[PDB]
Amino acid sequence: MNEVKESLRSIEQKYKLFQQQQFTFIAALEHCRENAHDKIRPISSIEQVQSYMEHYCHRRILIMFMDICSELSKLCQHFEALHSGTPVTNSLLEKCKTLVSQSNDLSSLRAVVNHLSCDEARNHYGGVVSLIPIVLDFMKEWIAHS
Amino acid sequence: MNEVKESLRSIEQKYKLFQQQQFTFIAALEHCRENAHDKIRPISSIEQVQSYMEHTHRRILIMFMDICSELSKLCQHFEALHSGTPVTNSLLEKCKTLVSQSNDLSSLRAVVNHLSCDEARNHYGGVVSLIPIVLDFMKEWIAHS
Amino acid sequence: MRECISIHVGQAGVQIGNACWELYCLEHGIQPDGQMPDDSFNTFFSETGAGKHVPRAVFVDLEPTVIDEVRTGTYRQLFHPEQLITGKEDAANNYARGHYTIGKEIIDLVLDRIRKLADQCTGLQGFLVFHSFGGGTGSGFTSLLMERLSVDYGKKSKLEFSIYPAPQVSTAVVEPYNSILTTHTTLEHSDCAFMVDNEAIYDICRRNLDIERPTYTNLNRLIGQIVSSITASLRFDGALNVDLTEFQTNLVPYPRIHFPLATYAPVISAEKAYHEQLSVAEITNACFEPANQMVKCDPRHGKYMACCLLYRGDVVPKDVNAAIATIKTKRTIQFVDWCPTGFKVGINYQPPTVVPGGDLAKVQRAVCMLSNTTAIAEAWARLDHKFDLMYAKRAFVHWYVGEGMEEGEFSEAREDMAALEKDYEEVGVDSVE
Amino acid sequence: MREIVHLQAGQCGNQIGAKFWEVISDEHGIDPTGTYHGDSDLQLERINVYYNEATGGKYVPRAVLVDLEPGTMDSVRSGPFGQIFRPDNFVFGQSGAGNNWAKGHYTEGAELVDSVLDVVRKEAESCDCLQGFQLTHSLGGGTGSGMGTLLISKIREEYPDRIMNTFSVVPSPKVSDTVVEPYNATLSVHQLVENTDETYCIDNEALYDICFRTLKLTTPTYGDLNHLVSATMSGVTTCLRFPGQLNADLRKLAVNMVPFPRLHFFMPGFAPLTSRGSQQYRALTVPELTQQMFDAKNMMAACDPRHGRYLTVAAVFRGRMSMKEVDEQMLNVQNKNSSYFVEWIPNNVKTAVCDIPPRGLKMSATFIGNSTAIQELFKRISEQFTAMFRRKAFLHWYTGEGMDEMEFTEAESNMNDLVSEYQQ
Amino acid sequence: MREIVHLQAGQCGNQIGAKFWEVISDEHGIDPTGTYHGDSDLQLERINVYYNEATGGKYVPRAVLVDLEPGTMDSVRSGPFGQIFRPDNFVFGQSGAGNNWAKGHYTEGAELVDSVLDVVRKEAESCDCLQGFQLTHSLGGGTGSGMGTLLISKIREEYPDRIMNTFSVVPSPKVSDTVVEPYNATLSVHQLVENTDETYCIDNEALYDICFRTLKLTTPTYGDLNHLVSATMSGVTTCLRFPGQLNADLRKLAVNMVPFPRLHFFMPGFAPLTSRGSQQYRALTVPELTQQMFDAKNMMAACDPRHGRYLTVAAVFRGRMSMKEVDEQMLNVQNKNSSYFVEWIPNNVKTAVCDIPPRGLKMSATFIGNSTAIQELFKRISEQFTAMFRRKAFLHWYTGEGMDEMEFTEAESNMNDLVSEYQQYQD
Repeated sequence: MNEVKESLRSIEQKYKLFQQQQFTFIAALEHCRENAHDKIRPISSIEQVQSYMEHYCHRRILIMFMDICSELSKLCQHFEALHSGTPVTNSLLEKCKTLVSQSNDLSSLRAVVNHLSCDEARNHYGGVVSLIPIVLDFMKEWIAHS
Repeated sequence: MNEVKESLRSIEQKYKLFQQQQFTFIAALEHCRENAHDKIRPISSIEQVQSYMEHTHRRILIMFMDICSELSKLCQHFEALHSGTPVTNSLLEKCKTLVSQSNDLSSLRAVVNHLSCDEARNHYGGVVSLIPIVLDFMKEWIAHS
Repeated sequence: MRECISIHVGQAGVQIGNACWELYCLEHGIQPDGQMPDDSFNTFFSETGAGKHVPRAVFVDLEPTVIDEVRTGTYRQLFHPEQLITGKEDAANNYARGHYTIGKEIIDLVLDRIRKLADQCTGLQGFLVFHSFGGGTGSGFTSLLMERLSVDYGKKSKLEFSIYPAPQVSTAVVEPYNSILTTHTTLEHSDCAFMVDNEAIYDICRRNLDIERPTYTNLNRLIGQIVSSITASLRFDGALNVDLTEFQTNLVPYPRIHFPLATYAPVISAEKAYHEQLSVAEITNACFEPANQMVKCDPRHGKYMACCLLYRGDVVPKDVNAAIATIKTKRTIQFVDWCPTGFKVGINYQPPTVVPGGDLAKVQRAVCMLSNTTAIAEAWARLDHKFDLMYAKRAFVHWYVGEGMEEGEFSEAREDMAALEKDYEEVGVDSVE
Repeated sequence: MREIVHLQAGQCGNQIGAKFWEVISDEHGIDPTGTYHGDSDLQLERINVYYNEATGGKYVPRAVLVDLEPGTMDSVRSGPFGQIFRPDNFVFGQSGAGNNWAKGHYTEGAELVDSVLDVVRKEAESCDCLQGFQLTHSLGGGTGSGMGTLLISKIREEYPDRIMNTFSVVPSPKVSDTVVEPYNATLSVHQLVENTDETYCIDNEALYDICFRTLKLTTPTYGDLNHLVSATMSGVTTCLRFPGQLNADLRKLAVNMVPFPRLHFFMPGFAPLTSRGSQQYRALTVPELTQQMFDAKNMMAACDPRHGRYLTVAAVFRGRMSMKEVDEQMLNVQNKNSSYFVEWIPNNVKTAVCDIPPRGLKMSATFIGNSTAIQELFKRISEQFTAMFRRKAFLHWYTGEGMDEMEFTEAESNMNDLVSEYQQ
Repeated sequence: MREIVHLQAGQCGNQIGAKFWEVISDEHGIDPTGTYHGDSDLQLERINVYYNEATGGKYVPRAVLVDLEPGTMDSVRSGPFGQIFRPDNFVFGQSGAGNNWAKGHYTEGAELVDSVLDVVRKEAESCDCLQGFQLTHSLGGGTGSGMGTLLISKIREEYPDRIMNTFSVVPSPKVSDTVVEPYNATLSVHQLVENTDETYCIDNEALYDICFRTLKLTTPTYGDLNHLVSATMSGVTTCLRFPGQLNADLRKLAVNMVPFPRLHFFMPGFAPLTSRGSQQYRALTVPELTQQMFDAKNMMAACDPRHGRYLTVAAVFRGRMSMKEVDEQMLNVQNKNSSYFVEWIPNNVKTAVCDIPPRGLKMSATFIGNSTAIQELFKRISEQFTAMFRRKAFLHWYTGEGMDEMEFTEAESNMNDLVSEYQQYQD
């Protein structure tokens, strides 16, 4: 229990530093979409952000997003190892695991969104910017139930 | 599991390079059929493509044969990974049948849109459809496994 | 219908108007992303078919770092994403450069968005320009905008909220210049421009409000609950309503004398309210002490020439007119003699809303006493003296005359304010026959 | 968004500018590689004012290093951050000027002017919206006083709009490390005053003084003595790259501060300066700033503010903070020292606040203060110049170029005029 | 489908073209055995343009080697990609050039020219639809201009209306490596200007300098100094065989850059030139690629382009981009360098693009420029000629070979006329 709270607080501190650079993250994604010729579709997955970073990239802020998603995914594994859980904690953990899955569709996900234009929030980045804060809330709720 | 995914990705990369040369593959087959005096029948098997190749065009025919050989080896690697389920075993048997040297491809249709209606119906629609269909069944097999 | 547009120009506009929309969106059931989980909102909202409302706003300035955190805040999603107008290079507290060199590259697209917003909704009646006299982009850039909206839109009313430099608290040194260079344009092309300083907001946050160490967040919030109260009956029902077109015919005696104050008198801390009830007869007595007047001038040296009493909440109209007649008997509040009627009230059915996480207390009563006075006569004449001793040897003129504009406009200021100071003594005298 | 271009010229100006790019980068997070490995997102969104983006996710500073000898720069390659510079920026000569204003402005400056101004144009017009030109030099030796005077003679003509921010490490009052440095200094200011926009003045004796009295260090090294002047010049720019409640540009601090066109020489300062023992004995709030910043122990020039009157005072605060303390304290210091300030200026002091402090520090400040106490510096420099000039001593080189006798009487004539107008 | 014809004569032009066929093979993916091993099929649709198809899957070139010495030819069979070349092209004699134009052209020039032109005629009718000429000559050599201006002059009573490209390594009048070279030089321009169409002026002096600074090499040798002109001309002959977004041909170029009959002279160029030390620090994008091409120290002149305005400019891009990048980045350079483009062209630059990058890069380009600055090269060769000539030196040799002192009089007389027109329109 103490270790997973310390891990969550460490991820929250990294996420605060990432959130201060949200405009640089959006500019990084837009330049990668330009180089990919992929301006038509929303950014729908963590895997798409990774593909942009590897082939079309800004790289530092994309790495910071990927590192936070990796640490959230590892923290889900640590929650599973702590206890067999309850219907509530298991439902929260499964939501976290689904959201931090590489290929999960984020296109409809909305929490960070208020810093986007209505077009960017609806059609481009509203999903991906909403991922981390929503997963952090479910992990806090999971701890509070556990 | 990781090894067979890496093998499949390697075959997909070779197939992408082959697909860019599809017109050269068709021209290679047509010239071989002319030399064989075999313009009447569809190209119906991998063995017929091999016979044409043996008896730039040669390079693209070798690339087709190499991809079919690697797909056949990848079927053997799938069989060795687990005893499977009715679904994975049905997918694997379809792959093994399609990459068998003498299997009839004449009716096989996925690459077909780059052919004229005559070429797609009567000549090459089978052989050009082989690789992409087998790759789909192998992806589906991995996704079930 | 009953509508107006809000223009936030300058940093003293876009920061003050940053804090007004959170109350405004929490004035109603609109969750602040843009949607709503009742035709009141449409005065300051242009509703779309999707359910999203659009705030009536435009944000024009020459600095990029002040508009950008709104574009990265939580109100990038409530707002339509390209009236957040943003320049590149700065006027930076120079009057001649936000008006004649750098602001002129962005003007023609501002008025385009003005025409775009005005021609969607039919019943325009006023404008809410948020600015100040304290900088360059809030002062000189606006001094062209107030003469665009007047000659081109005819006789539409237009209202401003501009802060005023205090005699002791002023951040910039050139602030004696760009105030008096702004006022050559104000009297001829406006109807009202209310006054406040920054110092007297702090004292009410110390004395009547308990919470010490005031940032700009709590200081903005006090003007946020005042411009809500001017527009309180446009969007809501009332026992006695006030619109906005009549404010220009009964608060304004003379063709130059249109500079009144405001007094949100029930301002009270959460525990200070628990040891003193807020009944209406002691509500209206909180307007008239010199401690709660929002400008640092003494009301006991001047004559009032009008008043207004905008109430809200659980106000029966029987306590108000009884409490009207008691203040007439007093001698410490004196009126000029060519206004025997004096007064004006408005009552409404809605309680004022305190901001959650905020520093006021929940009530069911309020007063916003907007009135004019003779007391601003001395506040004008002191800043003519600060203008004089800097122009006595032409101190900061090399950031102005080098921008291609004559010294002679500094001479027209002394033609302006001296000819606009004798009026407070000419027609501010006794009854002469 | 509004980029300013940074130069270092001459070994005095090169060395103090050599330290900037390690401190400014750790105010943003750029590693010794050149990559970004920060923690927060706000420390990239205005990165382009000192940077050019490059492929691969690497940034690069915009230092245009210029000298006349190859000895100075080969240490700068070998320094800690010598691998994050664009190698075409290092431009240098082969034959030494050697502490001469004649060589730095006429002899060896007439040849390598064009191979450097082309690199000036190659960085200037290729970036979007320029805002300034930070040049680090002094009046001490012959290169950095002679080559920087020749360099800015064109920068104000092909680029006559932008703000020229020249810097100066003015010679020490007691002695300095040259024997002809009055000639190196009074020739520099002959063309500085009419042509630049605003100049900083740095004193090198007061570099040493404020590390022993206030920081109590036993080993004052030039690696540490430039770390303090890097903290001030990175402060005037802390609102271009960070937000705040009331933010300050460079010109916004120039149009307010400068009263008259020809009087643009400043005096830096810096509030949190705590000894290694006194760390645990000092509180961090605003009354520990206005006393520690406004005192003569913290100013950086050979002036006597008790003998003079401040024209204007600037004070850029930093850290998220509550600013009635900034208002009401600097009301009081205005109202206490009524004879320390001039009287025809009604209100004197300009406040500015940031929101992100120096790394690991709770809060800080930065002082830039105009004074009418620096005329005796220009009196004593132009007095000891006239001690050397009266017997025509050390005219062995300047006569040899063919420069007339009329050249060196004009710099003394116009340094009578400036010191007659600080009295004004 | 538009096949094209390559020849060479001289020392350098017989070896620069021996660096061409290495470059085009790697663009196409051709092994030293003649077997094709390229990756993409988008090139194989147009493999016929330069290479002749050969039976069995091999592919064969069509260039013609002709010179009077065996040695420089025998270097090519010693070369890396000199093994795919066709064996009956190698027509080699026995005699010595002596760096003499008198023996490359008039004395010995009657014999082997009739024996090599009919092998061109044995390849001209063989192709489907012919396009043009690549004769690769040193200007003013013994086998350089002795066989250069002769060979294409006798063509023109067969092909009057056909395009022609030549890679003329210009003498660069600062210093020269032959004492008789201005005598060899001014007779080339005597017979070309009424006949020649597009010459590529190649300075070795400029390419000694740009391999020194904008490449920063340590030992630039002729095995790589020929490369930077070898890869330049492949961009011109790429839009013939590769699809693009606004594609181009060589006759599309000739309408664009020959306003008067006399003014048709070119400066080549290649866009992404950056040293190995500062590649990772740099980002390869369009608004910085455009700055390399238009640097005045980048194009291959031994002259400054400040005095010389530009008639008409062409630039062939490669790789995938957008075009209002290029359409604006055209329009910008007229606005600021308005005294560097003449007023009497409405659209001063032809802009052409393509779709496929070179190997090892994501995108590239190629600069092709035409000036009013080359007349300082054209005056000074005559200036180092007329200093050698007014003293009546070296006349009895050419008189013994047939060439009088009468012939040398019209050369400066016509270059009085030709070099006037770069100067006349400076107002």
